[PDB]
Order: sequence, then C-alpha cells, then structure tokens
Amino acid sequence: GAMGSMERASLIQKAKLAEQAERYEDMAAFMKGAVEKGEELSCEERNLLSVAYKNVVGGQRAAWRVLSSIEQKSNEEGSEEKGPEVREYREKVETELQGVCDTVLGLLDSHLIKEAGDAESRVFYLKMKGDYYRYLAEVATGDDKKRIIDSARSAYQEAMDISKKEMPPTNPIRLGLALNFSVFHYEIANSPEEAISLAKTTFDEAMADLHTLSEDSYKDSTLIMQLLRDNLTLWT
Amino acid sequence: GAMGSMERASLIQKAKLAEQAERYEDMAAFMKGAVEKGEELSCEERNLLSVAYKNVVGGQRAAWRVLSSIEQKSNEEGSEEKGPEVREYREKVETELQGVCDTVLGLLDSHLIKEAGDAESRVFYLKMKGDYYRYLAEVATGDDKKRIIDSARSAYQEAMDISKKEMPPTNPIRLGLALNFSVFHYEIANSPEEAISLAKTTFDEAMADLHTLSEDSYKDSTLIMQLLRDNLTLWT
Amino acid sequence: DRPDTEPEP
Amino acid sequence: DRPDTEPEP
Ligand SMILES: [Mg+2]
Ligand SMILES: [Mg+2]
Ligand SMILES: [Mg+2]
Ligand SMILES: [Mg+2]
Ligand SMILES: [Mg+2]
Ligand SMILES: [Mg+2]
Ligand SMILES: [Mg+2]
Ligand SMILES: [Mg+2]
Repeated sequence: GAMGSMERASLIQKAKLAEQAERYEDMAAFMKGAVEKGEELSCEERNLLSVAYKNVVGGQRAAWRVLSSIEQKSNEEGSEEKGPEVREYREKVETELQGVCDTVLGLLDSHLIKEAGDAESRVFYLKMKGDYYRYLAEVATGDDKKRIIDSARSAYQEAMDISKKEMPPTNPIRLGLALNFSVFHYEIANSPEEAISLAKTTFDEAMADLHTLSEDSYKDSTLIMQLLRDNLTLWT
Repeated sequence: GAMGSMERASLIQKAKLAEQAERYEDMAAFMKGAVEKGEELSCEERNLLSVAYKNVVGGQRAAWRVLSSIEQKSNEEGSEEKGPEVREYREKVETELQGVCDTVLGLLDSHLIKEAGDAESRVFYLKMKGDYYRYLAEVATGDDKKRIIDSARSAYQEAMDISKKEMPPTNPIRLGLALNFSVFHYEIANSPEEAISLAKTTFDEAMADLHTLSEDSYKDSTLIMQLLRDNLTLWT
Repeated sequence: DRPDTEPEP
Repeated sequence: DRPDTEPEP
C-alpha cells in the first residue's frame, strides 16, 4: 500500500488536515492506511474513517443519479437516439462507486469487525457494513441483487440486536443505525410500513429517556431524533 | 493517452454529461483527449475546456490556502511543534496543482495557440496562458518566481493588445481578460494603482458602448462589468 | 424527495 | 477578502 511507509499517527494527523481542506479522497486514503496498520481504532478514529468514505461515495451517488435520470429519459418514447455514450459513462461512474464500497467492506472484513468486542465499536462497524451493502443495492440490477439486499439486512439486524441489549435508547449510534435501517426498509426493501413503524418506535423510546441526559448529550440525541421526525413527515 | 481510442464527438458529449454530474476531473480528462485529436476547437468547445480546468484548479487552490494558513500559524511564536506533516501535505497539494497548470500550459503550447488566427480564439487562449501562470505564481517562492510572473504578464499583454485592436469594448472575452489582468496587478505584481486604473477605464469604455447591443448581449456584458465594480469597491 | 440518513458527526 | 476573477460562462 502506498501508505505503508507513513507512521500511524502521521496518517491520522493528515486525515484531519484533509478534512479541513475538503480533500475527502485524500482523507479516505490516509484512513485506509491507518486501518491497515492492524491496530484497533478509537472512537474519534472510527468517525474519521466514516466521514471520509461517506463524502467520497456521496459524490459518486449524486453523479450516478444525474446520469441514470438522463439515461432513462433517452429511453422514453420519442427520444432521439444518441449512441452508447450515456450508458458507457453511467457504467464508468457505477464501477468506480462499486469499487469504493468493496474497499470499505474489505476493511471491515479484514479485520475490523472480528476484533471489535465492545458494543460501541461492534455496532458502529456492523452499521457501516449495512450502509455500504445498501449503496451497492441502489445500483444493482442482476442476479445478485437479492443477495446484496439480504447482506445489508443481515448486518443491520445484528447491529440492532446488540444495540437494544447494550445501549440506551438515546445513544447517537443506536439512533443513527435505526434511522438508516428505516430508510433501507422504505427505499430498498419495498417495506414502507416497516420503515414507519421503526422510526416511530425509535423516536418514542428516545423521548422517554431524554430526562437522564446532560445538556450536551441532549443536544446530540435530539439532532438525530429530528431526522426521524422529518422522514415520518415525508412518509405520512 | 487513455482517451486515444475514443471518438472526438463522444469525448465532447461525455464532457457535457460530466459537467451536469459535477464530475470536473472527468470533464477535464475528456476535453484534454478532444484537444489531442489535433483539430481546432469551436467557441463552445473552448468554453468546455476552460470550465473543466477552472473547477479542478479551483478546488486545489482553495485547499492550498487552508493548508498554507495552518502552516503559517504553526510557525508563529508560542506554537507547539507538531513535526513535518503540515509542510509535507501542503507540498503534496502544491505539487498536484503545479501539475494541472503544466498540463494546461502544455495543451496551449502544443498546439492550440499557434493554430489560433481569429481574434476571439487567440485572445481566449492567451488569457488562459496568463491565468495558469498566475496560479503558478500564487504558490511560487524560489529562483523562478520572477520569470513565472513575467510569463503571466507577457501573455496577458499580448492578449490585451489584440483585444483592443480587434474587439469592441463590451465583448465578454475582452472584459474577462481585463478583470483578470487587473487582479494580477493587485495580487501578484504589487501594483494596486495599475489594477484600479485598468478596472476603471475598462468599465467606463464598456458603459459608453452598451447602446449598440441587443438585450441578450447587454445582459452578458453588464454581468462582467459588475465584477469590475465589485473589485473597485473592495480596493477603494 | 429523498429521505434523510445519518449525517456527519 | 479575495477579489473576483472571471466566472463560468
Ligand atoms: Mg510506527
Ligand atoms: Mg466513459
Ligand atoms: Mg478488541
Ligand atoms: Mg427469490
Ligand atoms: Mg474519428
Ligand atoms: Mg503527504
Ligand atoms: Mg487556424
Ligand atoms: Mg530582478
């Protein structure tokens, strides 16, 4: 790996500089290098890894949606034929997106998840595994689409089972997991009633636990609760 | 070149798709491939080339400024020593920026400028040459800084001489050239009085020619005149 | 429109 | 603050 000669601490320092400069491809390469040193990641380091790849794949997903929309219109009735270029370029961006998801899933499998024993780290990584299989499912159309969808579901479900046993209902990791699993049900699994039920139960159980929190923790939890409410308003 | 097997028309089509998807590195690679086919560029194609590289180098310049500011603070009195990492990563981004400028300057020299005979194309390319030497001057600190600054000045000056002889004072290319040469004087050449004089004379000579224009041309010219006025307000 | 998923921390 | 240069067409 091209980061093999750089100190672990120097990689983490440069990931933070790259975030400040909005250089997210560099940030992701620095954090991949840090993971490949073989040591477990701290809470702060896990969040640097997630921020880096979320921004890279987020740009790819937005571009893919623009190109897919143009392609679908070109296949409508009455549209002038323009050749293979739209499909080719959508395929190019799709292949690059799939490569980024495969890179993240590979880091989780070698060997972040198997060394993660505490609930906060294990739930964080299983949620990430669900998220990157969900991004693969957004572009999947072939014989493997059902297995990709089940891999996302299975990862989210194991994370949910641990979070319900080991974390309070206001924990921000537990809340963000439930938010994203609810969107999986609505957008990917064609299960809008399951999506609405999960968001509502998660919101109500967090509301009843807010009284236990400090002012700073209350702010952290209510920010994610507002996203659950915004989705419920969109869906009902 | 990796674009050597793709049709010229397909490269131009994909550059337009990449713009819609905000994929500016792809856009620049497609337009570099189109230039390397060896044919002259139309007006629309010249503007696609400029939009692509302006967005790529614009991201690099913004990142370089963030990192340079962090580096300068780390060299202030009382700042804790943090090692070589800030300098290393600023140098990395700087080298990539210099590489992009060298790529554009190479396209202009091989062989866009020498085949450009009409005023609109020759002025467009000489202005671009001034712009990318100016971006090199923004990061230059060594024995070549004076020669980089003179290369920018010389390109802008040849473009100005042609534009004054062959274009009306409201032409948007002539106006954007004068805007950027005025910023060169203020920010690079330490000549704020020359910058203010050029912006004021350019604004006044365009105002007196607006009566000759159609409604659509009037909108095009007044948009750039407003940027000259905004700079004069900042500088006086 | 698209629903919201977890934002940056 | 930084002065303006030519924007996209
Ligand atoms: Mg070491
Ligand atoms: Mg392509
Ligand atoms: Mg462990
Ligand atoms: Mg089946
Ligand atoms: Mg051909
Ligand atoms: Mg570096
Ligand atoms: Mg010619
Ligand atoms: Mg001298």
